[PDB]
Amino acid sequence: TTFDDRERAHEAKFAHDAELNFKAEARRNRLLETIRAKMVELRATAREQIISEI
Amino acid sequence: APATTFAHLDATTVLSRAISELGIYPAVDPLDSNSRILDPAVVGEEHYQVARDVQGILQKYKSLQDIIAILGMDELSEEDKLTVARARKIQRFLSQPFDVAKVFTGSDGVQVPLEDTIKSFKAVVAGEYDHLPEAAFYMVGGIEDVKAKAQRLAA
Amino acid sequence: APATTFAHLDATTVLSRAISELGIYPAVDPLDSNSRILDPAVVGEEHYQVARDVQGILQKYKSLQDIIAILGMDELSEEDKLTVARARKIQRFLSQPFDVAKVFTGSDGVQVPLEDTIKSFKAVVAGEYDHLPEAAFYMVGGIEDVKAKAQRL
Amino acid sequence: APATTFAHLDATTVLSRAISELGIYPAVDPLDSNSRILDPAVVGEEHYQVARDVQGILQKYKSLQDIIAILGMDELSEEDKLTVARARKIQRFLSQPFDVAKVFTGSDGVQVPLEDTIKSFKAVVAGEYDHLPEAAFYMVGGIEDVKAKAQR
Amino acid sequence: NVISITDGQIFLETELFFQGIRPAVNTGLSVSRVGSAAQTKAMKSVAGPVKLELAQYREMAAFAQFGSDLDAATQKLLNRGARLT
Amino acid sequence: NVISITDGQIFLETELFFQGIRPAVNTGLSVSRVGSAAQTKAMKSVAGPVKLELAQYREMAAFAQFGSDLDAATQKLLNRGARLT
Amino acid sequence: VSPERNLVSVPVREVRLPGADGDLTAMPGHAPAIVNLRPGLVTVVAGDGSETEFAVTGGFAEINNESVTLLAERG
Amino acid sequence: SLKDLKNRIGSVKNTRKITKAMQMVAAAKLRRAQEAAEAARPYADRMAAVMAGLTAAAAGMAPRLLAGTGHLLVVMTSERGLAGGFNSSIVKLARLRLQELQAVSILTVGKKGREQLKREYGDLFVNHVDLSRIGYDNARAIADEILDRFDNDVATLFYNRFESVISQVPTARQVIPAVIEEPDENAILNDLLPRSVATQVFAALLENAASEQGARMTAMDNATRNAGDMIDRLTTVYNRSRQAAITKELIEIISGAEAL
Repeated sequence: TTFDDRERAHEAKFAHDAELNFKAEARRNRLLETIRAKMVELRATAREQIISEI
Repeated sequence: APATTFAHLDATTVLSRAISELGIYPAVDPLDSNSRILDPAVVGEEHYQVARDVQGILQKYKSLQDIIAILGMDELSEEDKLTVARARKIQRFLSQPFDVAKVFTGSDGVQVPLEDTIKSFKAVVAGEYDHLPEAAFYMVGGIEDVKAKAQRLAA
Repeated sequence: APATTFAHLDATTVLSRAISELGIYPAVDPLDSNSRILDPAVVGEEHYQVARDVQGILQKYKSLQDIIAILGMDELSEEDKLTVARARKIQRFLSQPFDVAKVFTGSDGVQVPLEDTIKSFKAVVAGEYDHLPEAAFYMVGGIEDVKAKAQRL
Repeated sequence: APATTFAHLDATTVLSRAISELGIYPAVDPLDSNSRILDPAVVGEEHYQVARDVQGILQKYKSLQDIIAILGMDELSEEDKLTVARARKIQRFLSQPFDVAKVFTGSDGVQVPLEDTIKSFKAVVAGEYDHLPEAAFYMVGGIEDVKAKAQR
Repeated sequence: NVISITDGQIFLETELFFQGIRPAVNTGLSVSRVGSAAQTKAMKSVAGPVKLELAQYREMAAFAQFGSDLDAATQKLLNRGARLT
Repeated sequence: NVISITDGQIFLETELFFQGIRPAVNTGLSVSRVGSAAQTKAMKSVAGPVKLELAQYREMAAFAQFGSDLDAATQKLLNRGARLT
Repeated sequence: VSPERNLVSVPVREVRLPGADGDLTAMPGHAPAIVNLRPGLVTVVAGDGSETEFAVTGGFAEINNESVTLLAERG
Repeated sequence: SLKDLKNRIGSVKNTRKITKAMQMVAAAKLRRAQEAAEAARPYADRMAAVMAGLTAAAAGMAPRLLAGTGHLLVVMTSERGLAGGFNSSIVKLARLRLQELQAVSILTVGKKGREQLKREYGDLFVNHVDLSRIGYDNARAIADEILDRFDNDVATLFYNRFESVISQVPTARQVIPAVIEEPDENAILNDLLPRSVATQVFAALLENAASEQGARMTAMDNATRNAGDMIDRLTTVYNRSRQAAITKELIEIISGAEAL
């Protein structure tokens, strides 16, 4: 392209956020009215957990 | 020299620096390699259609690359970006640990049987792995290894 | 002809048509000009460090210019906006009125001592004049002339 | 090759599909085609002024193409809206039936004398025919032929 | 011609040289065709993954220049890449 | 030399081919100066319209990978074009 | 009207809406009034007697000389 | 090398087709954003009418906290860029007003805002990244959370007002406590004040979205023209190199032949 830099930086980023959200799924799975509840409760929880490694 | 050589071949495997640069080995260009036996009458419509499907989703990504280079991915539709994700998986599932390359990768070579190749690539183009991460597809053998890598990536 | 001349030189000052057309004289390409004397053991670490820093920011600006040509400056990171600002001020501070060019410019020529050059450029790189307007740096001698000009405005 | 050729050309005639696909024959591009002798000291101030006017109005119409495409014609200012009607009429009055094409059109060709052309367009630019429909200027000779086609 | 003879190349770019990377080696475009076989066990034990890591880092670094919010994982990679560089 | 000698040209493209457009003919550039005079009445009745409708589709195909706030008309051009393709 | 659009915009004979204190039936010429309403059904007697009922999440009812305007919340 | 210029022209040519189209899409979305704003305008006018009536007869002292307490900065920005100085201008107004007044708490609405403010010095209590032109329901959430922070000292809201498709004026509005237009009275005022704040935020959102797509309209316009300008200069250099390649290849062929 012309913006070959932005091009790659973008693909790499949105691939990271894809993979990172799969990791967040694995977090919420590792944590599991009530089925629906927990799936929300630990969507949000697992997302904070991931943004926090030590 | 190379230009006059294409005409003497039954199968051309074209290697690209742009692909090598990505860590994709072997650095084969899937949109510039051909074979005169790639015909449904010779290899069966299963082999033909999967190969053709792989090439189609990759050319579609390639046409998409210019757009995302400006707008990023957020501006794409759910379908437009579903092809982006599979395309990049398929591109990664084309890479392979060579036995001869152990001195470079530090990993054991792999050999994938034809039937297993067709099956595996068919499933990804069909969407049967849209939930697995990209990295699971990189430098493996058959599609079982992708699933198993994803498992070993969980923990 | 020119390509073979480089091999015979200890210092090279490469003039640029693109720079001259921007009004920056002398039209010296700061990133294509080299010296076998620019070594910390020869010029000192302060001199040495300030030069590498100036070239660093100019090269960063250069790498951006392509992206600025279409989309413009508003698409740069709040950080690259800053390097752009200092870079553009540095581009102009490299410009200088010559005595021998008075005949066309109408500006009295100036000679800046090396010690005054290093310091001036260090301050700009460190951000001590981010509050001064670009135009203040264009076609002056030492940094004191920059501030004075910034006052005339 | 073209660089050497251009040193000898006094004018150009640009024929385009775009114009042909709008039915304006001949398919001459009115802004891309040019002539060295389009100068007041040569063809006179009257010819020059009228020509330059037609060019401008066709340019202003080409500039409004954007605002009209994406929003609608019911957005342009009264001045602009009028320059669109005169311009389109102008574009039609540049059309002309040819004798050579009598076998394909069934219509008689026409030879418009220079003075007639300069004046006819001057009136359209002037706006002295804003009370007529576009189709009155399409595929005719002199301005008179517009007035007539209208009555029928 | 000469690249097509040798067992690798060390490619130096003026861009890197001037932005502070000295020696100005472009890691992606330089290659050794002998590899770890030319390194001691020691060097192999530390340097095996440094080339890859720095390549990932350069990609992510360009991505972060979009100012967007970064999780702790990205920030640590950026931090570590800048220091290795 | 050969382009100028001939009466028209069928241009093929790799991009078209691997996208699934096979035969990989660029309808936009390819031409036949003989054109309409070389085809049967039947084909003449539809060919010209198909040529025009695909032409319209190609110029706006930039919206196929966008769309959003499109209206009925432009949406119909997209739908027919993708299908005629 | 709600935050997004006009829900009712036409002639009506009367409206019935549950106020904060009690039921309210607004006929033509009712004296000027402002009252919050409770979530529940609003009964609208349109034009020539045709009745229509709609469940509202609540809001504010403003009455004046001729027109009555219900400013309905979405929740 | 011509190899690079071939592709560089290709890239700029394609990219120009995107910027050209995005002008046309931004133009379409500004219409629809203005249409929905022509409903929000009378809706908020009626609320303003009732609010100005209640405040006329609002006992004194002691009134209610939401009409007079006795700094929180809310900043509305886009999520995606390519909107010229839309986000820059608004963030400059936030930076300015903060520098004059305090010598704070920030509520960052939209990524571009949070990005810029965090990198500077994110005093960020709450953040929002709202997915879908979103409706009133998402402006209630931000109104309730911001009221939830005023309950338990002053909230102000920065957004880009329309002037024209070219000009979009950044401004600040005070949201809490509220300011006068210049069955009970007190009971209805207890529900209308939080519900009015809510609608102001929603009005500011719609205005700010249409200001975004005006700014994008003129930003992508400029990008298209700049691309055409680059395409000309690149083509002129491509043709120089094309002619030079033919000239020089020939000389080599002919120089070798004449040596025999």
